Amino acid sequence: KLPTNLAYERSIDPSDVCFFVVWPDDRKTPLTYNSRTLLGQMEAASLAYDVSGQPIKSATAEALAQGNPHQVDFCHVPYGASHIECSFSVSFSSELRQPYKCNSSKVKQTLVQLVELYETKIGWTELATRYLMNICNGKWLWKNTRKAYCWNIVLTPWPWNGEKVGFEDIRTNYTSRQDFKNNKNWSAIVEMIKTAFSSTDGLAIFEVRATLHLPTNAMVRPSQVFTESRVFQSTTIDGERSPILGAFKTGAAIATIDDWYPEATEPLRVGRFGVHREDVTCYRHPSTGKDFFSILQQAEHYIEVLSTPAQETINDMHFLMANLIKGGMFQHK
Amino acid sequence: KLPTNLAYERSIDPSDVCFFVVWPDDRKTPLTYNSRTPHQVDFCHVPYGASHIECSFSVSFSSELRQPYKCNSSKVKQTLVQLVELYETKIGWTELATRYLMNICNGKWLWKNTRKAYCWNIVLTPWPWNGEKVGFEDIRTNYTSRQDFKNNKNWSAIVEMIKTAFSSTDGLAIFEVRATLHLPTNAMVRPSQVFTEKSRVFQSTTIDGERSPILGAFKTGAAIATIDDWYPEATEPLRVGRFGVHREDVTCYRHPSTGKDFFSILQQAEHYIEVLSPAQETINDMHFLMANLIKGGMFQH
Amino acid sequence: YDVSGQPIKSATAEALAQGNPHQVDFCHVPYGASHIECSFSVSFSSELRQP
RNA sequence: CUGAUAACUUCACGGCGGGCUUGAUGUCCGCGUCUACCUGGUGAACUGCCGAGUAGGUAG
Repeated sequence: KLPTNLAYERSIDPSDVCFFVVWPDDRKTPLTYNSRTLLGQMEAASLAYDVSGQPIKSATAEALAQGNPHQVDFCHVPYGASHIECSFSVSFSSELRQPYKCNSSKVKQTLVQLVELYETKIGWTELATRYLMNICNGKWLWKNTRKAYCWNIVLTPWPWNGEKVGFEDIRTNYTSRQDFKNNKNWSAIVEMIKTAFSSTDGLAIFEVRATLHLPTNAMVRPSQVFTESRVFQSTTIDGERSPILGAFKTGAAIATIDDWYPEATEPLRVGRFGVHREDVTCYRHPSTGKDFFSILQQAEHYIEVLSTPAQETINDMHFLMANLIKGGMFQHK
Repeated sequence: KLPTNLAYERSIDPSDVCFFVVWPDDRKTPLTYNSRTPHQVDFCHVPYGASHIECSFSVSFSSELRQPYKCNSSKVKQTLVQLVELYETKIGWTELATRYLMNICNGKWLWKNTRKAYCWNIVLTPWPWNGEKVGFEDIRTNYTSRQDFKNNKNWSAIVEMIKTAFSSTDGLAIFEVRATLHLPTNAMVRPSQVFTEKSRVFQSTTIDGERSPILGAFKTGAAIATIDDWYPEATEPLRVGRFGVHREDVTCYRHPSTGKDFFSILQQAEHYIEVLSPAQETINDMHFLMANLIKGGMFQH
Repeated sequence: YDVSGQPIKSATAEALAQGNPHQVDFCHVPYGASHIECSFSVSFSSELRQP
């Protein structure tokens, strides 16, 4: 069990999202930003308190009303621009069929046989819709879909005989899961993700394009660097610096599918221990036995059962097959 | 109380302001200034022969006050969720929504550019909306008190649609705002100023290729938020902060020796569930508590 | 997980849910490029006929 | 009030000859940094005149 060397690699391969400004002349230009210094008040609680006590004659009414300088990076839409566009690419492959490094051919035959049986008994129709209902919905813009007039998505699949698949205004049209199903090209896209999870050289590639309608001089919020001041990540598009929203963050929106944890309310980022980032309580803890390492050690158990209850058996096969699509490092001594 | 990681996100989203110069022949150009010289001093004025001056920004009323952004604890979670949900019933969003809207309506966001003006008019453009452009004409001599607004044809719908934007989860309300200022000939315009930690350097942007001043996006967020007159013996409305800081004089009201700052009311959250399950001061400090959750900020020690 | 089981009870609920900062190199094809062009050289000779 | 008192170590000098470190090599697998911000010119250096003049001059 967990034979001290075992690793997979990822099946989903996104990129980073470069923003563009379109004008009413239809000509495109890259969005930019500048650094701005500002002045705020003295908000922090430790400046005028401590554990049960105000500081000793240092919290004076003249010194809590001083000027505090900060500095931010500030980005917004220029005046007169028509709308905003976004553009990345994502590709799905077949990497979960077989481990990358394995070290033991007795846990290898347990895992390869477990993926052949999953394709047959309870197939790829549940996982393929959930990754695709975050690409064709706009989870990957993350906060720019609040305070918007309208946004659209048009994607260019490969290989494909036909047209581009469009999705018009997503706040009333494409809301439920049944709304996506009535589209003209929905059964042909999910018969292209099921293939790529089932071949041995399976490959489906999508070129995803979006528009955004925001108010006048409205703000755009990309991702930030870590600083081992609100510094933005940026690349160089045609000589101009420009914010990018990152590539490890657009792959975390697509993998926001997990709602099988034992009392669900919203989808989480798929992980080994089930962390949740707003409130720092970690659901799917290793005490309850519902995390990844516990239910992987019943791999021989779940083979024989489906050779079926959608209460604990099928809900654990979805979590176990989704961590193998994420990839990683599954071992200890 | 205050378990070391708590933060809210703001619920009012103003943008920069832009100054355009309209000619008599219905042509609009950007208002450009002059620089004079390390030591650098700027000068801005209305160009001769111009009719008036236009201004346009936008603001949004969203619903990020229902739950926090990071919370760290499920005892400060369901307490602060219940306070905003009980304030919706017993008090209502009426007394806050009217105060935020009037500072948008009566040109308060034009700081010192209304002094020595003949007439100015302000036109809203709400969304989602079935109807007409909303007008407020000759504001100095027609709209001066809470009651002149309440006689308007379109005040029952714009106090509304903000009340729903705080009450309903995933709510939204967006206002486009336009103003026209009839200033005298060769009149001075007063934009915002760059900090320059130690003069009068303007905050500029590029509109149609040539530079133009902005009057800031944090500057126009301060003007809408001046609704605070519940500090004791209040004579003038202040900007909503944690310690009631006044800017012109460098004192501050609301000091923790008084017992009326935010951190000595936020700790008393369980006390106020009992009375709301009282119209003297238990109401008049929840207007300060609600205006801090609409503001945002990290609340942690 | 300590050795084989019985998890080490210092990694509590919120202890697992912090970050883990790292640093990697990153290479990508820039926006608006056409294609990526590779080149090397290889040579064959007779070095096996005698030691 | 000194193991006390006094004290010239000097002249001359060729290290040299010769020299192949070599053969072979896959560092890899996974990754959300984020929340909140006022810089404060009161009225203040005003009005003519010549010249075609966004140049130039000239008044109290």
